[PDB]
Amino acid sequence: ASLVASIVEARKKRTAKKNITPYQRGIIRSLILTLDCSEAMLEKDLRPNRHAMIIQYAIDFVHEFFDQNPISQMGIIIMRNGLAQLVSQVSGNPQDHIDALKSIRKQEPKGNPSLQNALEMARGLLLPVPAHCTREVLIVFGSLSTTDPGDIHQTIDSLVSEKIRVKVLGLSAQVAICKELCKATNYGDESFYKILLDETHLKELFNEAVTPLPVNKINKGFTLVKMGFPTRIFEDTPTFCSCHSKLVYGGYFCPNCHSKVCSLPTVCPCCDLMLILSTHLARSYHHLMPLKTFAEVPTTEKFRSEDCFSCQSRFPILTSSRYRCEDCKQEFCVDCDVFIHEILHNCPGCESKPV
Amino acid sequence: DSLSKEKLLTNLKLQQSLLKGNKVLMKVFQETVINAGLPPSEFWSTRIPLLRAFALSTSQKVGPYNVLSTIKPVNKVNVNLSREKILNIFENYPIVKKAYTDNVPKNFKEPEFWARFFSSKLFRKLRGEKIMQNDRGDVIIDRYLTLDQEFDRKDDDMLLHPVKKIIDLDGNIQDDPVVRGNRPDFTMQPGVDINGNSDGTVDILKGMNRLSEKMIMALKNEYNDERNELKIDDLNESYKTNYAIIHLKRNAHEKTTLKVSNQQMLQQLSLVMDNLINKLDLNQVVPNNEVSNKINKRVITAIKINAKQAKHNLEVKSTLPIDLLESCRMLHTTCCEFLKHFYIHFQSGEQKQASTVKKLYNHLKDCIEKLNELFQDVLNGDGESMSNTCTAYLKPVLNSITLATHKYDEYFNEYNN
Amino acid sequence: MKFYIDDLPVLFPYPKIYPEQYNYMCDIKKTLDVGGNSILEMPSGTGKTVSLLSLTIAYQMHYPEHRKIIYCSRTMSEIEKALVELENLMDYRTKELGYQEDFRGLGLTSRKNLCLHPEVSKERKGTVVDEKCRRMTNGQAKRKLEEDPEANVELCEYHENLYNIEVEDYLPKGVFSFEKLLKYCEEKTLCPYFIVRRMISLCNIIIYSYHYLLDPKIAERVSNEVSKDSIVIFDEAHNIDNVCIESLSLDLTTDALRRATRGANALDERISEVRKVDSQKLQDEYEKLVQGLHSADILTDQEEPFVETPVLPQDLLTEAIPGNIRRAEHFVSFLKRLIEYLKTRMKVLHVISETPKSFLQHLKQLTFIERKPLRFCSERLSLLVRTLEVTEVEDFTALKDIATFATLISTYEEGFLLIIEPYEIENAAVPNPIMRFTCLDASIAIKPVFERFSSVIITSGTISPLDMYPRMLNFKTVLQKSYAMTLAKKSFLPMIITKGSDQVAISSRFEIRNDPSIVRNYGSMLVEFAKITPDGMVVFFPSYLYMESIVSMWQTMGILDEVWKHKLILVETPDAQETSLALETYRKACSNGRGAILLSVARGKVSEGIDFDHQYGRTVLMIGIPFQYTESRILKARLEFMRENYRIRENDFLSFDAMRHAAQCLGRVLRGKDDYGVMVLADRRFSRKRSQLPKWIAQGLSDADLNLSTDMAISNTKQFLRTMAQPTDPKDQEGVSVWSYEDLIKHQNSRK
Ligand code: SF4
Ligand SMILES: [Zn+2]
Ligand SMILES: [Zn+2]
Ligand SMILES: [Zn+2]
Ligand SMILES: [Zn+2]
Repeated sequence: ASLVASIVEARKKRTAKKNITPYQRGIIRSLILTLDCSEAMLEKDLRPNRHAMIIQYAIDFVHEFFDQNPISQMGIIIMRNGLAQLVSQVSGNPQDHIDALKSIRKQEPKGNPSLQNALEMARGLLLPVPAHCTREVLIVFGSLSTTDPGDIHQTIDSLVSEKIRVKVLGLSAQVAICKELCKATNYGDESFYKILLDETHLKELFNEAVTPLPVNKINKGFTLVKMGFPTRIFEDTPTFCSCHSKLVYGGYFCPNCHSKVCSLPTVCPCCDLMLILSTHLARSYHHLMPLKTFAEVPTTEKFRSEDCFSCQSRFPILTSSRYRCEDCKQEFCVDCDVFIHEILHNCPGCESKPV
Repeated sequence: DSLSKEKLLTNLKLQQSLLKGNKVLMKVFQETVINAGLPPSEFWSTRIPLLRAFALSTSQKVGPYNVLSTIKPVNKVNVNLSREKILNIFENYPIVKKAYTDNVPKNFKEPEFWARFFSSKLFRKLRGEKIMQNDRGDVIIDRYLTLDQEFDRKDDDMLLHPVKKIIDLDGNIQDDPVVRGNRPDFTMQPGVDINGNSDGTVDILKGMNRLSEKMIMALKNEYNDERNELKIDDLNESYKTNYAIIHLKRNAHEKTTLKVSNQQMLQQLSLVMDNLINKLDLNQVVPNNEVSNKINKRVITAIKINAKQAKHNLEVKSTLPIDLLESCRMLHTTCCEFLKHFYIHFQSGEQKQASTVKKLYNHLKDCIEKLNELFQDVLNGDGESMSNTCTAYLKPVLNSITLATHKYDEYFNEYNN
Repeated sequence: MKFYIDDLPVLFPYPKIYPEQYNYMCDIKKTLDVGGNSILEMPSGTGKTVSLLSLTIAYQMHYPEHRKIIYCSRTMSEIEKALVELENLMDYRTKELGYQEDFRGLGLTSRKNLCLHPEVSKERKGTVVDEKCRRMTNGQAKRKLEEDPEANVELCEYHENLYNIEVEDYLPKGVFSFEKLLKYCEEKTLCPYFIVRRMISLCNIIIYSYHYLLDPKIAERVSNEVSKDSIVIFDEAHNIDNVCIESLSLDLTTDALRRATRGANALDERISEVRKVDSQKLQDEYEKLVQGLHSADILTDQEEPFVETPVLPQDLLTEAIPGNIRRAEHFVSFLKRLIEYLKTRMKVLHVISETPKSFLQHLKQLTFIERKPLRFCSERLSLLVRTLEVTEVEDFTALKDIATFATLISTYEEGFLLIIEPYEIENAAVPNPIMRFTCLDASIAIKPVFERFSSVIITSGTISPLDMYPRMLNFKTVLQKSYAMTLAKKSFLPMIITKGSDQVAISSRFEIRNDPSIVRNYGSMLVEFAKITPDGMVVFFPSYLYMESIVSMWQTMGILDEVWKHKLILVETPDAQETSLALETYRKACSNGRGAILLSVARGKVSEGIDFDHQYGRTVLMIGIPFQYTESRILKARLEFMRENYRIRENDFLSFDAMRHAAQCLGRVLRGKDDYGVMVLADRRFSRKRSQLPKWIAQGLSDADLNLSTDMAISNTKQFLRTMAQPTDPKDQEGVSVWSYEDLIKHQNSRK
């Protein structure tokens, strides 16, 4: 009954994932990572520490977000001891955020939260943000209480007026205020306020939260952006960079002012334009067209092939692990189907199928 | 509020404080504003988000909390006196603020002062402790007891207001107030002695309650509907993701600035199958060591240039003296600041900024002459051997400077002439 | 959703419905078609009232009898919530029909809740509000002002506008909420008290309290204009025996006799003044008593009797006033020597429990005071106050108690006992003595409801079991059963904690209540729920003095001071104004998410109608068995009383009544099929009370949960909050707990 339980849990997951839709999602993103050094995250119920696995899983999320969404920029606000602090603003450089993260790892967490203070200066950080740059904040919380200098509801209505969507990730259980926050922040939706059960589910929440979020018709931002690629020149001399003024052997040229920069994807510092490559736009076409799930055929029918169409391995008999792409009508194994849906972004059976 | 770009430019004392905090921003400020003569208004106009970040850092305060419940005295008790805790107590309790404001400068000093404040009856009374009449306290602070009681009645008066109807239990108790039944037991009356005087647990409950409404009014500061809250969405339609889908149309245009036949490919396929089924020879593939020699010549021609590049595949070590090195660094940095302001000027697209473009172009011409006389000075003081390094190093920024001059001249002849 | 039951078009404002509500409506329809009585125990996590309202409105509009429907409720808050529910229903049905149908149905409350005159309303006591409203709106004020415009006994503008306009033109047709009608009557300067006193015959349905049903002073006044053949429905009247007893049980103080002497002396001095101005009014009163005219005969309908009816209207006398008290001076001297008898019977030394017959026999033995003048004294005093025009009745208001007691004891002798004790306050510096009256049968006041209405329909939430209620009330139902919910998965979590995490047995008995080791255990539990409470948590105890004692020593030793950092705390204040403001602060605290902790009595004001849901209803503690205090003579007499009559066991009843109070308190968590919580119970003796528990409550209770401790209780609450910290598939409850209309049709076809 182990395979039957695995099949019915995969059915429940498939019922959750039936809504495969090509929604327009948040691409030009601006992120704030609210963190807390409070005394609640000192508890050794988590091994070695709540704050420990916060530090390492935050480093992993920083890497995953800079990979999956390179063109976006993400900031870090730390809550500690009655007043929140800023250690990293929004940047295309992960290195500064990683260095701040390991500085927080070196230091001790202690304090008590002021979520209104964190939201207020997060509001000020997102104040000079363009309209196409979507404003999103991620929230972690290890407690059940927060004292705040003033009322939270004016802050709530003001941030709703600032057109923001926010996910909140609590430690213990659901809190009614954070549920209301995700409700009013996310147009009545309360799927944005989720609580973990263990570290495996916690990491799964991180891997979900790297992904972009679909955007509504009513908050329409249909416009154009003035984009331009830089040109890499493998130069023969140590040469000054525009930003840090240090002598670099090779690098890029600006498409307009011909200045060089250390890294991509970054704006120009001089003529002030976003300079990316085809990789960064190429990173999210599998968001732009998704990959619909593949028809796991039953063992009752006769099959076109009794071995895998892709990895070329023979199919088993009690259950039929022959998973058929509806866009290609070729059955694949469970291993190849899971790997293609998690990594690959084209069906080779659909490459075989002529159109 | 004071959140506009005008107000951020107006806060000159905040600009002074942040400038005094930073160091390279000071050095940039003297070189631009003091040495070159840059007006402050457009010095800080390129730094408005940084000004805003500093303004938010300075302009924030913390949540109120009960100082008394948290702080314990721990035999003279040791105290970790924090001025932040002192002001926490002050704007927590204006009675304590008023007791402070007439005692330090007039009656007694600060340490004897806070010694009396820890000694006082009102200390342990307003603290989470019922006041004991055995305690001597501080007789000077005992004059503040009826003043704080007046404050209690005044705060109760301003706090008292008509109550929301559905929540109000006074409507329940006044629904039939003419009931003459029997009173409840000793259980339901409050804790009193044999003389009828209470223990005061209702009084301390009133005090902690009044602390909670002070928190409510601190939230409720300067800084119909029943139908919706009685409506139930449990048996209603869930929220629909009204997100727009995207569809693609794809037609890539080809680039802007001989054909074999089916018979030809069939006969070559026939020939190559004939050769394949005919024979494969192992040692025929070895080149003749002269065509292989030209292969080696081409390979080593690639290797020489590519490994010469790979010889040059904190910054690099420099033969410049540190004074000249820093002087060319800061002149490069301020000329970059000029050119970014020039892109602000040119990309503005306004006739209003014409005199600004003119005067700044004069400043850039002065920067050009500064660079030329700089290169002349390094030439005559060093025999050009590293002044070549200085000129080649500062070459791309002056190249973009010349690009800006040529753009200004060409556009000037386009619109004027 | 408009569907069909067997003969009636039935509408529902929601696209979905629950089978328990559906079958409950079906059994209600069966009871309506058969006539008579029924007792049904509903599952308190089911939305009931909107289904009730839909069925009653449909029944009234379609059934050609069109019988009036009498809702019978407890609290004005419950009345207002029912008004909101019905207004939602009629808005839905108006939108469905495309038009509003003609209907009126409203609530009922006091002048203190209804005096829109801003000056008369400002008095704190509703007795004073009613007295001043009498003094300037009673029609005597109007006659004085009409006779002399200089006679400055004014009239309420809100009162006079109701005679400027017509009674049917008081409101447009429809249903008005209380705030809505208050806004209307403020706009048009109208008195809603006299409006709703004139709407009793005019509304199609009615909802009000139980006091205006039971107490005869306010019972027959409502009961005149209502139809004989109306539909009667109750709500949560499991504690109606207490209300019936307290409507007919009275005590006496030394203050009462002192105030009686002072009022009698000032009344006789005013009688001397009245006889020296004009004896014509008193002679007219005396000859009208010769003829035998009563208070209703002499007084008009607007003016009301001064001594309102202590006995049932079925127990009133119709003959003439006797000649012993027919003269005003003779009646006053008779009352003075009655006060002399009450004073000389007041000064007893020990506890006496005598019959009304024994009191009347000793009365006739010592003095010459008789039963028929003691019945007629209330009418005689009311007529004397009306004739004498003694409007400053501040000294005179105490004699209402004496006339009330005299007419009560001279009408009632069986099912009642007169208790005489030397300790008004047992724990006092001096023994004030007391005479006590006891109502022993609660069926007496609901008897005229039974013989007045056939369709008397009875329901409550946690009434378990059913059989002792036709014992305590001399009635029977044609059918009765109970209902438990067919919920998808369990979301209320009941367990019985008989021991702390230290495995120490726990109880709240009135002797061992001050046991500091068990107290330290209790606060270890308090600490562990204070650390984990997300939104809200409530603890009850059997007795408020014991609450104040334990919380006093708790604050003394500082565990309250250290748990201050987690949430807030509120306790049931003696003033319900401060309690209302406390509830407002708790509502705002759960709104902003700080949250607070609540303390109130199982027999307290919070325990009788206050609702808590989805952050307010999250978990509720009961510590020990909520017993009534044991050494109450009224309690022991009632215990003996119901055993000799209906063979009701004493300790079994006491346990059952404590479980009734506990279940009523613990039913304030769950509203629909969406709320959740953990139900935590703290006593050793709770384990043998599954039979006394309601069916659905004990259904979620496990036999392994009958004996649990604090550690695995803490564990099970943690796995609970992880369980419903996650979403659920709708298809798991799409047709088994929640139904569509098509699911209802499919179940109908499955049954047939
Ligand atoms: S008529 Fe109504 S508003 Fe006027 S005094 Fe009487 S109760 Fe108050
Ligand atoms: Zn650089
Ligand atoms: Zn550029
Ligand atoms: Zn495969
Ligand atoms: Zn495919």
